Amino acid sequence: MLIVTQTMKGLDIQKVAGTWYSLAMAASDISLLDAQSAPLRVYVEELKPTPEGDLEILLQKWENGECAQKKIIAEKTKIPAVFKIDALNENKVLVLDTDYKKYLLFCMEQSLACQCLVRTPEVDDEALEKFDKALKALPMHIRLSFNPTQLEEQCHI
Amino acid sequence: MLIVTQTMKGLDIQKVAGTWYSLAMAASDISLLDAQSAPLRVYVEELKPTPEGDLEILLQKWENGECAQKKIIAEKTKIPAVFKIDALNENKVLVLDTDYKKYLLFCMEQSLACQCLVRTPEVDDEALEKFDKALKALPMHIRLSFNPTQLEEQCHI
Ligand SMILES: CCCCCCCCCCCCCC(=O)O
Ligand SMILES: CCCCCCCCCCCCCC(=O)O
Repeated sequence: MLIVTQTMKGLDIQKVAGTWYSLAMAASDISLLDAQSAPLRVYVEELKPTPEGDLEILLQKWENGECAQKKIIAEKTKIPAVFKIDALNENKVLVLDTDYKKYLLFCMEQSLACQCLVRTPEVDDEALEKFDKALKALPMHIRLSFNPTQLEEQCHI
Repeated sequence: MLIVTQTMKGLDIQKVAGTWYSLAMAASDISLLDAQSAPLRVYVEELKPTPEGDLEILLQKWENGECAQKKIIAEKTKIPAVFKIDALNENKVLVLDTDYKKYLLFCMEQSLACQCLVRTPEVDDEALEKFDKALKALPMHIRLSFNPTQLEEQCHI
């Protein structure tokens, strides 16, 4: 009834600063990655760590039948690869793996939704392959993979 | 720029008669398996071949913000594992593989959506494994896998 996955030790949050694109997503419940109504079908556009180690997130979200940019803050906690968001719901963010150059893997809160981010709007097989491997104990009932044209669009088409 | 997949030769359509559940789905475009607005996010409930070899399909579909049962007819063609549907759009149906007992794999029409059907609302690893294998040249940007509770519900939750 249990399941485990590698995570980040030695995460220098300051190094994740910049522009990013959500290249893949997966969740354990199909509804979470719902195009209209699911608050985890979000497209990360920029990450902004603060001097003390909080994290400003710029993301897009379908809302009022349109793609919309939210500015969101995520507070640090005692674990540097885990953060928190008290918006409509209470949301924990967990970074699993990153080389800071190419890919960043993270998950969000019994139903998890995970993303593979990249710094350029191209597919990268390494990133995906590490996404697939990092997830493969988690049973993911939905998986989404975007193409390079979608990476540069309003909520990925 | 090209891609190919095994299909059915020797398909006795009469043997696919009965109750079925859509256990998995995949498509090459993410939007096709859209919960609200995508006419391929359909849940097959019963197949009814006619004496001559047409195919009556009972499926569910989200519509007017609610799960709804459609009765749909699919005409045979010169290829017995390929059928046609002229509804709102023009839709070709292609059966890839079936043992008639356990699993039935089919695809529907540059964007394809494919399903793995089963006769009982349980997961079957064989069926999924043959689904995964039958698809794995097709590049599928979305993949959905349902659990046994969803198999017996209104549009799978
Ligand atoms: C390390 C990258 C982390 C990016 C996390 C952003 C995901 C949070 C978006 C959803 C939170 C708000 C949900 C809500 O209150 O409606
Ligand atoms: C062998 C099993 C085949 C089941 C095929 C049923 C899928 C067709 C449903 C979508 C067709 C209607 C689309 C539309 O006109 O809006």
